[PDB]
Amino acid sequence: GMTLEARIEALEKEIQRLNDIEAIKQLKAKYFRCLDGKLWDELETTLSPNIETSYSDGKLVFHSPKEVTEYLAAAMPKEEISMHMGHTPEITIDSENTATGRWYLEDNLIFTDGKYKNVGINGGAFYTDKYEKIDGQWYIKETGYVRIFEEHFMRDPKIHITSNMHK
Amino acid sequence: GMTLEARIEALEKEIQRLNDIEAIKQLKAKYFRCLDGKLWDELETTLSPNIETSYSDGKLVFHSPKEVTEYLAAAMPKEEISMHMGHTPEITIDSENTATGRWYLEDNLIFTDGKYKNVGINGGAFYTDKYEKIDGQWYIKETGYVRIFEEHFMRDPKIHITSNMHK
Amino acid sequence: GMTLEARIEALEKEIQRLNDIEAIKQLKAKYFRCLDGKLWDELETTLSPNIETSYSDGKLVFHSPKEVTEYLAAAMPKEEISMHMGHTPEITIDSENTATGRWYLEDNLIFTDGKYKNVGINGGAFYTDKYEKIDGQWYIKETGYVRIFEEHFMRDPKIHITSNMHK
Ligand code: NA
Ligand SMILES: [Zn+2]
Repeated sequence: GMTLEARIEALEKEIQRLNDIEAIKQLKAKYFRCLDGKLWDELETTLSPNIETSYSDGKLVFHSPKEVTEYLAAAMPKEEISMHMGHTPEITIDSENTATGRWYLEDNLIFTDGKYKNVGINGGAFYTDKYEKIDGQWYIKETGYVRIFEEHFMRDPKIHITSNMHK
Repeated sequence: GMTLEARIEALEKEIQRLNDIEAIKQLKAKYFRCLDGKLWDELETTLSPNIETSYSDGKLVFHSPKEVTEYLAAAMPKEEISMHMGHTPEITIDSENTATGRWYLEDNLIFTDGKYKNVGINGGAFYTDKYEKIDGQWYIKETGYVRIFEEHFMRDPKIHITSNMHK
Repeated sequence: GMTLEARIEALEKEIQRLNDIEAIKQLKAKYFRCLDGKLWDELETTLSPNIETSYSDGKLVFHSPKEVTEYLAAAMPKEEISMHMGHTPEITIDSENTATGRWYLEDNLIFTDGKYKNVGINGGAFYTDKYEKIDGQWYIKETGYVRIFEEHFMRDPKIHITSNMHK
């Protein structure tokens, strides 16, 4: 049936897809690691320079990955321990340089100091991301979510936090 | 040594395996997303028409994916927030159209209304699934588990749930 | 441009990388499953015979996978329910037989009996592992971490544990 050339072409396309899926999984992994490590300069490298600006009365218009990370740093201050835990991705490669990804998030936040001292926040969400490939590298272009649930409460003050990377 | 044809054949087999593993990971991802989103019609599409009926005095015999989802809907009512979080899969492709998968589950359930209002249930489990491929698509054929642990308790009624997709 | 031989060689290298990444993901999955199942003999099979001995005044020098599992068994006794939950791996294949992996850990520990009866411990950590390939199989060579946070507390004694695989 098919020539060797045709069989090779098909393999090259299939492998490129698998390589792209794996790169996008590591991209999102790096995003969560840097977000929760508060490694803002490194986090910035996961964001597309063309990161999508979702339009709405009262929301911010971001002009750059740097502005996005300035917002995240303000939203995730030193006093806030965060864990953003990604599960069970569904990655679809839409074209040579675009992709979509679903991620199942669990998040746990603990405020250790300041106005929200001893507040805990837990929740879950289904994210839907868009990614884009620029010069052989994948970036996050747009990231949105539907909350499963979210809750807040006061932690028992007797809970002993014995390690905190942000201290 | 090997002819180009032989090297290509080997690549085609290896790539088919990786494609099948990735499809099975996205299959199980879709299962959890739809289960926790209570998207029962969509959940049904993840189940094999030949879904295995585990025989035991007092258990139900399912005749179709639809009957399985009717049971799940009764087991996971609107008043129950659920998170079924899959980790660290071990997927083995057993033949061209069959596979086995191990998944590490964490689950968190919260009842918001009705008889179990303010009950929380947490646990963990090791699942072992069987999958089957029909017309180029993977389906869940059988799904079983060993519980690591399970616990229940009354939640502090002062916990503020601020978002709930089921409301 | 490239000969068919060159295109095949490239595919073989790319596929070997993807196969190695998937094998390393299943390796770490098996590690967590056996650690939390307290399946010490099986856990041992995930560890390199050349498992790295991190040098420090007061620490143990391990001579074998078996000694490592003896330590883990002492550190994770029957009375301790553990869940070590791996997320969002970043696996890099460094050479034909070496690799590095980042994993995002959440851990939850519950003591059911003995000196720490009713103690809970929760936390998170970023692991950085080294792996090595011996006779076609990947093994864990070195495993280290930075804690995000760790906390301990007394559980409400009214929490009903209804299943425990270690009982
Ligand atoms: Na959790
Ligand atoms: Zn998790």
